[PDB]
Amino acid sequence: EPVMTGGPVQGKALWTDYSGMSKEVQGPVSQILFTQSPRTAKGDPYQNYPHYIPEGSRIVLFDLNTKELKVLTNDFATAFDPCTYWDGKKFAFAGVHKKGGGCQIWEMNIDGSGLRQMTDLKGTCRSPIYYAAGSIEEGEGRIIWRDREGDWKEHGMVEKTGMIIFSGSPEGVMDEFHNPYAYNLYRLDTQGGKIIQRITGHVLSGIEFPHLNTTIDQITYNLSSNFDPWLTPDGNILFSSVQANGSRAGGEGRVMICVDNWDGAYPRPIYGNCDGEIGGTSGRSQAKITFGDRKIVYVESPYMNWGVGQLAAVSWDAPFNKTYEKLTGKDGGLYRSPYPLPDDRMLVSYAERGDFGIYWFNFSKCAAGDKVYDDPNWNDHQPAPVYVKYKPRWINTFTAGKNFGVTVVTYQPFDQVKVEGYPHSWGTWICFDTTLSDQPVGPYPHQKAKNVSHGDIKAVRIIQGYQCVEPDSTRFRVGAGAHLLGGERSSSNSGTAFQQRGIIGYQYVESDGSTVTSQLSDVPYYMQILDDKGMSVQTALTWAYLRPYHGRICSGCHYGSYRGRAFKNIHAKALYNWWYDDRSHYDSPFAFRYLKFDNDGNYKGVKHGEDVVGTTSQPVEGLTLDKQRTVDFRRDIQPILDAKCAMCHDSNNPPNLGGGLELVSVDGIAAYSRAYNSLLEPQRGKDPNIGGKYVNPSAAINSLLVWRLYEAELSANAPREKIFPIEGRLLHNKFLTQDERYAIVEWIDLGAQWDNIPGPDFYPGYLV
Amino acid sequence: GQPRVISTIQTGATWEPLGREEPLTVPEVHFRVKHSPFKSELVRYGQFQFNDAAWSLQGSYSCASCHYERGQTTGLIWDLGDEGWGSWKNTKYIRGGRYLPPFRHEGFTGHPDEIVGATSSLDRVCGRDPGFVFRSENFSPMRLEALICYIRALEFTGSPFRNADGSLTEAQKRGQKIFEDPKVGCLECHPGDPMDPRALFSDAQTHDVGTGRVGVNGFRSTPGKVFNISALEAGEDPYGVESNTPIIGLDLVKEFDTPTLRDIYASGTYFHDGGARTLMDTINNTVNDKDMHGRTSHLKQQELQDLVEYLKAL
Amino acid sequence: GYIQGTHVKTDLPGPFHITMSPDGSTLFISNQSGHSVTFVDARTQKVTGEVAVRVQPEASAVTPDGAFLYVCNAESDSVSVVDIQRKQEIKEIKVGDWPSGIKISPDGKTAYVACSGCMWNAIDVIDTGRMEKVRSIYTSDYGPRMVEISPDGKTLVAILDTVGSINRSVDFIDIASGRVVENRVIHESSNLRDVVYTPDGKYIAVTHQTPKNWLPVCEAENGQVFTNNVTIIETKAGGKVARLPLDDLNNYDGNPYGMAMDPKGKYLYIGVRGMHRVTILDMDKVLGLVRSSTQEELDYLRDDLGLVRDYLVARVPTGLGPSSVCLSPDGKFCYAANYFSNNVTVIRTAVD
Ligand code: HEC
Ligand code: HEC
Ligand code: HEC
Ligand code: HEC
Ligand SMILES: [Ca+2]
Ligand SMILES: [Ca+2]
Ligand SMILES: [Ca+2]
Ligand SMILES: [Ca+2]
Ligand SMILES: [Ca+2]
Ligand SMILES: [Ca+2]
Ligand SMILES: [Cl-]
Ligand SMILES: [Mg+2]
Ligand SMILES: [Xe]
Ligand SMILES: [Xe]
Ligand SMILES: [Zn+2]
Repeated sequence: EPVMTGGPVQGKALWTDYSGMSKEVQGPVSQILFTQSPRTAKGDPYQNYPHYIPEGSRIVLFDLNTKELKVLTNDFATAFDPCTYWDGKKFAFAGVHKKGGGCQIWEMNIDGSGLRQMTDLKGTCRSPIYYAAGSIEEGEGRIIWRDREGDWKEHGMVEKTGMIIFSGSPEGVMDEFHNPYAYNLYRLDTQGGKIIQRITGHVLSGIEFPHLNTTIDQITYNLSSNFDPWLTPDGNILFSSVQANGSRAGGEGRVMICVDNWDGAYPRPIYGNCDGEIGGTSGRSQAKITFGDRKIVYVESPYMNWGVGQLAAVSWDAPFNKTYEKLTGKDGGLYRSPYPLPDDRMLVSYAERGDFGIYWFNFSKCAAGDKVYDDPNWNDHQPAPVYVKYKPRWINTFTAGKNFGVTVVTYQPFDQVKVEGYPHSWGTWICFDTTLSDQPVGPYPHQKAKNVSHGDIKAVRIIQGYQCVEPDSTRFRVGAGAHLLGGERSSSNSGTAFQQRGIIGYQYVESDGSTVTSQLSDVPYYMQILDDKGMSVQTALTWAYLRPYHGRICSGCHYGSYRGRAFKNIHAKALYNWWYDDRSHYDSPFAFRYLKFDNDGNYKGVKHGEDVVGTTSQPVEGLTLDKQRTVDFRRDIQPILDAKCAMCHDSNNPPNLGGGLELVSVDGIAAYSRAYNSLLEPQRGKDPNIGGKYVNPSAAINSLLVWRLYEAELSANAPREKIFPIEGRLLHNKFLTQDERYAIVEWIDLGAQWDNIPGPDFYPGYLV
Repeated sequence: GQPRVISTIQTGATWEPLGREEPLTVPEVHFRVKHSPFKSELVRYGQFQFNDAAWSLQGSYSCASCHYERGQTTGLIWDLGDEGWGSWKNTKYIRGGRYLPPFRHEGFTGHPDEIVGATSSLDRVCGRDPGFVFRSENFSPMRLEALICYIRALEFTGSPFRNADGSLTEAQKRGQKIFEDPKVGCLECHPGDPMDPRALFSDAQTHDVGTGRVGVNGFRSTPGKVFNISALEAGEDPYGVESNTPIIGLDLVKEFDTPTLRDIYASGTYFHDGGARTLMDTINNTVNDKDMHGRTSHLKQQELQDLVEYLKAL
Repeated sequence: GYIQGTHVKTDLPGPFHITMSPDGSTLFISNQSGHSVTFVDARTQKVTGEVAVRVQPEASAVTPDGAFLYVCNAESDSVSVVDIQRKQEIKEIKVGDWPSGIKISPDGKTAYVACSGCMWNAIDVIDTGRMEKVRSIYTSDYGPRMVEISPDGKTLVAILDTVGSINRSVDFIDIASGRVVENRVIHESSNLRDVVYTPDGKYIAVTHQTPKNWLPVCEAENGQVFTNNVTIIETKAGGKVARLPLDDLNNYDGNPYGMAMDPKGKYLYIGVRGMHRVTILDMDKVLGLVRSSTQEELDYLRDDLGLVRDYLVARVPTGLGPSSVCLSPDGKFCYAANYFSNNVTVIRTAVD
């Protein structure tokens, strides 16, 4: 049936219509695959979602007709997350074998034979899906490339099985909630790199598993967990992303439904991450799309880390509040793992009181319909019906994976590091208007501290996030800053919700507000627009990432160009600063290490660093990871405070900056010094997420301290009711040089941390 | 009630387009250097693939959004990513495309690839568009071949501006020998005769006419300089968003493949980047270097207008 | 017959256009590749004949009495006068380059023909009694695609689709005077395929596309390259020009072409050629949005990709390439002409 578009005949659909062809190619459903889990906190750890390893679980095949069940996973200690292939005669899943090896990705024929291990990794693997790239039709494709100034010729052939997109986490890492997992999406070559070689002309770059004849590449660099990938009608990857960055979303963070390319080239929000939207802090997981009415249907859990909850829906074509629905939808129980069929039916895992089972869903009664199968001794979830899946269109990839780009001219793969000689993978990005935003003027860091027009934004600060890794358990403590702004998300490293970060670098902005820059690739980052004093007016709280050689465009600053609105037509100066040279990949300037000012401390220009090292016409700077600069309170700030501040600031004259780097015990926890505890102290009647008395994390321009150091009204947001005292006033603007003052500014804009050097170091800190 | 389809009236014979089959890889697209033997049975399928927006990602647009459905052009000027950013390209007039290879605009100079510039086949033009323009799934061999068949089957419309008698006018003939004047020298790069049906009015070569857009510091510099003199003293905003045509640009090459003068009346916004807004601007030495395109400097307004009228007759 | 712009032969009619008699008993289909016009009885829905005209007709118009059919032959650079009862072409009048459309005056005394040639700006007037071209009305710019006559009959609009232009306008003509009173520019527009009037004559609708030309070509998302739009212009002096989106975020209507206005002006029908479907909109919600919004707010709302769902009635599956649509006088049925499928889709509307 025609869905998105009309077909060749009345009542039939064009091959370009994914939903319609899915309707026509489905066929009758007889057998279904689903996961049976032991009923225990350890047997069904849905409270630890996205990190889910239902130890003792099995995957089973059930016949809707003969009603006889068979366990295919008996050789596995744990198995879950089944996903069927296109033909439906084989399926991929996640689990750990009895022989060991950890939780990995496997695939097996649905008759129970032909088992294969797709992943050997240090970490945990989850929720594999098949993405067919270069494979629409069953058979062998040919591999062709250019001869290194020769012609294009054929070398060999490859069986086309397509690729596998899955979500996985490394070993011994912490997310922004200090949970011991960080999940991200990976693409997997089933043929051992030669599928990518068929598409690109070079094998997949990434981690190779030669024993399994597979190769993996990380397509999503978010510091928090990205989980539960699925397929969009237009051939992209639909999944759930955790945006925890800093103090955003009331210091909580949100789980958003979003899409990205299978190489991770173009991540964009679908629903749930933006203010004014529905669901608040509710967890959003296991999202899938209906074929008939085209509606994204997801599990909305009352708790962010929960995998069970209600069922809600939003239109795929128009993901906005107007199309939001709560599917179930009242009494009395819990729902999980919905699976919309092309015939418009749906399979849900429902628990009336306490125990889940497979049930047909009833859209008229807005609840679970007739029962399929329930064992009382098992929790029955993740229904995966057996039918024919229509392959969504595969999008061209300009990256061969790690360090590897593919030129837009000759379309040949190249290694930016091993060959071209660059210290690290480097992409570019461009914003046509940095002053253009949908956000109002407000105290919160993601909003504007003041009104800014073209010319008011001089430059931009680019910040790289650092993963939280603490091998030594004695030198790290979570909740050390509980009395400070950070609250529960604080730690030994920071008294705020902001984890460890560093400065990628500064880039100038054109008079029309446009800016373009070259920077590191395959690393989490975000940016801040700066005024003529070099302070952040507005902060982008999220983790951006660039694949090698990839550019990324945006119309404005959270303008809606990547969310709810069409690109604004803009003729920008930065466009001509991007690539003008025949001999270059990108002619755009790399991020500068410093900023230089005038006498009074106003913005003068950008200043090169010592990190400067023929495929680009500009000096290559900031690609060396070891040389990346950050601002550490102990190494940088505290000495300045000791020299020029702690003199006349003592217990009698608040804030108390004295005591040096000596730790102070608060609630039985020794983490920071006196000055840090004093400056990070909260204020009555002020949202800690906005800031404290003297410090607003990720806003220097809103901070009382900076207000006093410049002795002026910096923003439209007053830190308190009485700022400058009437009598006994002393001007602080002459106490520091521009370097020290702007060092404090940088420290605050970075999130005002304590330990910015990842892992245990020689500098003072928590010890037990 | 709710709108629905009750019935379909079939006036003519039933026709269905080509299937999806197996999409080509980009190397497979580059693997086709030269045209396949022409097939006139595939032309309609190619027309469909040309006008279809459903094959694209979300259905935003089709080939017909640029090259029209007449198989001519919309005159829209775009910035493509393979030739560099800030380098603008006037949308190509696709009538009578097969008669003058190589394709696109940029010629052999600076293009050893023969893909972006000096394109060897029409296959390398349209075949790449799914991944380099539409950002959608690549074409199958059959659909691509059919598309190219449709493109090659496009013929010139002919100029409306000549007498119903078939002859030329006195103004057009007045301009004809200004055109063919050995010192003006249009015939050099544009050889042809008005009433000769097979005249392509192009040498199919790569020349420097001084239309190369450079930076303020010269070639391979940034930012661009205004190449439009009349617009420059007019006080037009270089980065202005309301202009039909860019008055600035940065080109990766100084030389270009010469287009046909046939149906030049129907190309809006001439040259490569769309620098020339009218035919007159391809002459008066405004948007190009002095006497680098023909020698027109000695000519005065009446002769120039006659020359324009003769151009309209092609 | 020949495929347009080619010397290659085809046996398929390839309908480019459709219209209906004022009594609603007959459908007249212009066959581009068939070089003829198909007659269809609306009641029995089957073909009652095929009338040979000059080569590649792209358009047709029926006299108020319905005794004649004026067909636009594009490549012949002419207009064929056909007897409807006799099923025979009784004359050929010749006009400026590429007529893409023709419309008969309310009194039926005059026919206006839009000459769409790229370098050609003309509207040729034709007396029905003389059955011949009288004079030519020169527009403000090149390539008028289509015209439309007011219910008043005293005003004539022409959509100017101008190659190599980002700003494309609409000309207002005073029929009694016979020249341009005003020219209203649609900004950032291209490919205007149609113009229609509201029954009260207070508004006009124009289907087109909004390119972003000044931006890099990078992705297909959020209409970075092309968005598809319908524009409502208030015929009032100094009236608003409202550019409205036809698109969802992930769903776009490729190349909107034909338009049919509900007799009471309740609904708007838009042929979508690229996506092969008929988009039906609620005109009271659209005009309601126009009246209650300022120019600034509308200009901002043009890029709203969730806005359509407010005024969007339906999107109906059609054959391939529905380049034109028309309505029955009762407005209860909408016919869509499909070029590639060589057929006509019949739609039951919301009107009951
Ligand atoms: C080193 C550069 C510093 C920093 C970072 C601060 N001080 Fe001072 N301070 C002094 C006096 C007499 C006052 C009260 C009178 C007045 O505020 O004008 C202050 C006040 C402050 C504040 C404001 C605290 C509040 O309003 O709650 C802050 C944030 C602050 N200081 C920080 C005196 C001196 C002084 C000479 C005795 C020196 C040297 C410094 N201060 C240095 C610093
Ligand atoms: C060789 C040096 C040439 C001479 C002598 C003439 N022309 Fe030309 N023509 C030439 C080139 C290399 C180009 C394209 C340049 C670019 O930047 O794209 C052209 C183009 C034209 C055009 C426009 C064609 C189009 O836009 O598709 C016209 C109308 C034209 N030329 C006419 C013309 C006249 C009138 C000449 C005598 C004064 C003449 N040409 C000479 C190459 C050369
Ligand atoms: C001004 C600072 C900018 C600029 C120049 C860009 N972005 Fe966007 N960004 C910005 C804000 C205020 C937010 C929301 C912060 C919050 O706490 O809610 C974001 C967020 C994103 C996201 C997450 C999804 C969403 O919120 O819509 C993505 C994805 C994203 N930003 C991408 C992005 C791109 C591609 C840009 C072009 C260079 C870009 N940002 C620029 C503020 C700003
Ligand atoms: C098939 C198909 C074609 N088009 Fe394309 N087109 C566009 C531009 C800006 C240019 C010029 C680029 C340059 O000069 O570097 C072209 C060029 C062509 C040509 C060459 C004709 C010739 O005589 O050399 C052909 C045959 C062609 N194109 C075919 C602009 C666009 C578009 C706007 C973004 C789009 C949508 C488009 N072209 C689409 C297509 C085709 C559909 C796959
Ligand atoms: Ca159960
Ligand atoms: Ca540390
Ligand atoms: Ca370009
Ligand atoms: Ca050529
Ligand atoms: Ca042109
Ligand atoms: Ca003509
Ligand atoms: Cl934006
Ligand atoms: Mg993309
Ligand atoms: Xe960002
Ligand atoms: Xe549809
Ligand atoms: Zn947002």
